[PDB]
Amino acid sequence: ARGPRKHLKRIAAPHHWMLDKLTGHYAPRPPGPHKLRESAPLVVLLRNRLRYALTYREVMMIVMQRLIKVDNKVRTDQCYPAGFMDVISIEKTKENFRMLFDTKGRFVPHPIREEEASYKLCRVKKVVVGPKGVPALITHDGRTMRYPHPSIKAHDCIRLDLNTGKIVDTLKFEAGNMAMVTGGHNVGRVGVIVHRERHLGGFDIIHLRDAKNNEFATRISNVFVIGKGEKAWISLPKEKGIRLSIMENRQVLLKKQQM
Amino acid sequence: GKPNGIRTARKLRSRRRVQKWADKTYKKAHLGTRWKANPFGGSSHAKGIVVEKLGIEAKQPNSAIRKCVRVQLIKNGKKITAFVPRDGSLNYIDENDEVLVAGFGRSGHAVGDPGVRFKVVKVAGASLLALFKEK
Amino acid sequence: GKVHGSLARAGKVKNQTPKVAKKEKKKPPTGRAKKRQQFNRRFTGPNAQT
Amino acid sequence: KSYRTYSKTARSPKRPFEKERLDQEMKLLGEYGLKNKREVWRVQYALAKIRSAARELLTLEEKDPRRVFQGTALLRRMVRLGLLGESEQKLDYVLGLTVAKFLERRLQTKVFKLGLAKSIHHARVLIRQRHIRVGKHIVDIPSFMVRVDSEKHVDYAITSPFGGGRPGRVKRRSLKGG
Amino acid sequence: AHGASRYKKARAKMRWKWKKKRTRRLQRKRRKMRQRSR
RNA sequence: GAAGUUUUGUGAACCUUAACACUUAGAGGAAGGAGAAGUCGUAACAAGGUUUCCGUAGGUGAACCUGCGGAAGGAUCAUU
RNA sequence: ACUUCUCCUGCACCUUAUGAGAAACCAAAGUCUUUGGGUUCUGGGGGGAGUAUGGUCGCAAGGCUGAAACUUAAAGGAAUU
RNA sequence: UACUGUAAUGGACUACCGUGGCAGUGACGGGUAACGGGGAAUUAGGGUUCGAUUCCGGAGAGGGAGCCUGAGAAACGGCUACCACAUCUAAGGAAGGCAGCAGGCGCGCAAAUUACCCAAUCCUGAUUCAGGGAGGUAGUGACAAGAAAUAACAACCUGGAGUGAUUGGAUGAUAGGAAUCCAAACCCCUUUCAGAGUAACAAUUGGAGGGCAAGUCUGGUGCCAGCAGCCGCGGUAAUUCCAGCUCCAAUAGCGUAUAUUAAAGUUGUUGCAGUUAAAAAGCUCGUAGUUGGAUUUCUGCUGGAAGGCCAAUUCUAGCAUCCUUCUGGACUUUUACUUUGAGAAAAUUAGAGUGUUUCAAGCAGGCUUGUCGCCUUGAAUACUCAGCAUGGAAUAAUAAGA
Repeated sequence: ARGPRKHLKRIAAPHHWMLDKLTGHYAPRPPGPHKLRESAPLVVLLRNRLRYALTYREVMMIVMQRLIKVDNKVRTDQCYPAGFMDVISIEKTKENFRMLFDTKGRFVPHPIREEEASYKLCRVKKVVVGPKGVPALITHDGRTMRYPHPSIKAHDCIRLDLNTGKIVDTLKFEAGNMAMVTGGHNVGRVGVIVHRERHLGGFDIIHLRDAKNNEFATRISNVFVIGKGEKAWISLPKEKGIRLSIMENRQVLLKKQQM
Repeated sequence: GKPNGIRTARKLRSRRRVQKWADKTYKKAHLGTRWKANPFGGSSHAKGIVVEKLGIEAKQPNSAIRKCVRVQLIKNGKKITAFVPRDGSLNYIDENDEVLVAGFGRSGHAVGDPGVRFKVVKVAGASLLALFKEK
Repeated sequence: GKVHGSLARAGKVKNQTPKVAKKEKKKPPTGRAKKRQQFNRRFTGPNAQT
Repeated sequence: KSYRTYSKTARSPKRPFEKERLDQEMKLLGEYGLKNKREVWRVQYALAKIRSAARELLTLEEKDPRRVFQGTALLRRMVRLGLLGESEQKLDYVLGLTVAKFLERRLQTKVFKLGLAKSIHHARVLIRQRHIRVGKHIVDIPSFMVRVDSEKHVDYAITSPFGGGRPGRVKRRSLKGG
Repeated sequence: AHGASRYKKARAKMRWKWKKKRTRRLQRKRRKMRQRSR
């Protein structure tokens, strides 16, 4: 009541962080570009994915060196919400991490090449006219690129340059274009787009087809266009967003563990 | 018989809530009279002071004098007669001595050989078994 | 019941009866070792007085 | 307050006193050398988890994707645990299990089966007195239950007199005393 | 209450017709006594 | 821009009356059950010695009795 | 009017059931653990009690609705000797 | 209708104006030993009872009311007032709010230390550094859950493997170190000098007429004392009392009391009963309510894609006269129903994987003289009436009647 809540609790955290039940009563709380449940804070990358830090203390000792950057910019706050399709860049080690969705429905820092780690994609939420009658995009990231093409519509991605501010490569939202899912049940799945239903009132949905010919649906808010009909602007994680079945995921896992 | 048809939820649902009250055990639960009735407050045990030492006789066939105690609950000062279990122990009570009262195990009602629903579990906190045993 | 039943005889037979001590005997086994003995003596009524 | 789950391993039967029941339980104590009737009811309860799992699965359909997944996982346990033999992998066979199958698999018997212990009772005392290496590390507890690849592996602990160590304490008192 | 059994008289009893009348005289009296205290 | 002040609204608190709710005293009256054995009958159970019972009405120490119309749960499944 | 024969609709009756029931008995009390044609009302051990209080109908007598405290291990059904 | 007011919409409020709104499908009022939900207990299925309490909302800071500051409060570890309690006063006055953490009084059947620290987990700040009774560690703790000591083996009478204190030699309970753990102690896990022979380091708690497993035993008592959940024992021989001996049941637990669930097909949708046992309104009309007869493109042959198994089973195009406006949606009366799909927090629950020594648990681990370590490591998945969407030929409502 009475104002914004400064604590978040463990358990009442998101499940896709995979913070454990014991070993803490509270969990780190991420406001930044991204939402609370559609992001992951910079602490649980460093300690609970990348395994650089042990403790919450040690993440302060890393981040206040000014070694961590995101989007070619130094972020000093340890609880910064670093979300979908943000680049992370550490100068020592000289390795870069683009955050994608894993096929199971988790965040994972996908390691990438140095030339690839310049650019990143931003799907545009809407397009809107600012003052002096100038046009302007706005993104899922909460950037606002201005003077686009007239070409560029809602619900489609743009390759940003990052080294400079400006856009470079557009993409369109149509049938036969590659598209990852960012939320809901089918998260972490990439497939070409077959068809979308309108439903003139609320909630457009899209059916789309995995590269092993599995068909599945999501709302348009969740869908995020990568690239053209086959091929893709970005590098993909392990499995490339197929999501193999429950008995298959059993068989591959226990076949691994026997060595 | 019953109404079977798909839209007969009201008649089925209304008939249970009405005719649940025909049970004897349902009324003892769900009426408001449970809280006024009993000397206990819907409770397992209750302390009180022994106003008087009393003797009552079992109904035939059994004949004898059973040795019970009249007590006033501390919370309500309501008089009750509590039976004293085992041989003797009457000497142990002492008028004006606090005694724990427990249910006879029959949910009020009555026990065996008249009109007594309680048993004195402890005297001065010592308890009856320890003394009879002498342990 | 009548209230005026007398309380003089209370503790008759507890006071009447002759006292006698328990005999000292060797202790029984307990737990698993008890269930060993009970197994054997059945399969190679249980209380039969003279 | 604390986030720790917990459960009950056993539960008592509905009838306290039946001469049919008490005789057949007393045989299982006498064969396998058990402390009390809780140790039977533990395994009675542990079977009924596995049995009620198979009872749920077996009603459905052999081509159903729930049964083919959850059945094959359940059959892997019974092969691993050495409870069902590998020649029959049918889910139906799990139903034909008994308490004697579980109680032959625990470490009281598998010591005795091994034969080092000599007698059922002795085998329990050898387990609790810190002998008998199962695999790499020693095991203190009768109700262990062995996973069939591990069964050849049971041997006296490296430490201890049977094993080849200091001879406890009482042999030293005789040896140094003399 | 009693309803249909009302007068079953399975075992030695007062007799229902008489019993109903006896209670009516008790009840009738209750009225005038309760109206007297108004 | 202070103290003080005008008129509004927000409005605690206290009081009068009334109603509703819940405990609680009461001379006397009149129920039910319990005793454990008393006094007076004998009503019912057999055609229980006037068959039993119902509804209603009146009367009498008490069970009960009688009038009118019913029932067999009757003591008759039955005779121009 | 009567005789012989068929049809529905009545009050019943006799005989019998691998139909039912605790049994007495039952063409319904059958087709109900091989349990679902449709629907209205009522009952949950025996008393206390068809009482108390409140309501409502009645000119009254009383009718309809209708409790509790406490009490009790049996009340009750059909056949057998 | 038109102001006003608000962060904005509104009878939210004010002027005039109309006479409406809700209700037998339960309005209005009363009771709750009522905060709601995620959930918990309960061994077929269907259910019944509980949910103050780990998370998410809500409300409150003795009772009500008012208000400042600020992005945000009608805030109480902020202020003003009254009421109810209560502290100091030199008697003029002043200050108080533990339903925060300990602690005490009082109520009760009923509940712990006035302890140590920010090391972990997170939060606030001008912030790498300061602070935190949030939180964590220890003490009390048979509320509870898990594991399992109280012996084992020999040689030396019953003989068809058990007994027999007859001797006999072969691990921790305990007490103190070592290192480890810890913010600092402590416990666990390791290894250590001592450490059991009536293994005195001695297992108890309820029973022994029936239900209920287990003595027509032996003393004392004599309808007494007492037992007895129910039926029943006791009046001078007690298979039930008070003892002793022996045996039974569960066992580091077991008995009792209250509430609750199953048993209860004794609340009955699945699933009871109503001639005589409890119970068919004295009898007809009747509005809701519930339930409602038959009937409207069925059959046949030729493909196509799949398909289990040594052609069946799915789905689908044609042709028997079968739309079209275009290049997927519009029309087919409308829903219910069923199917698939979306979206819906975790914890708990079921459940995949994994030797926490087993186990309750936990979410970890596992390989390996290799060093930018690897398994491009794991932590799956299900579950969550009404609402949104969709394929469909029956069934049932409902509509109609160029």
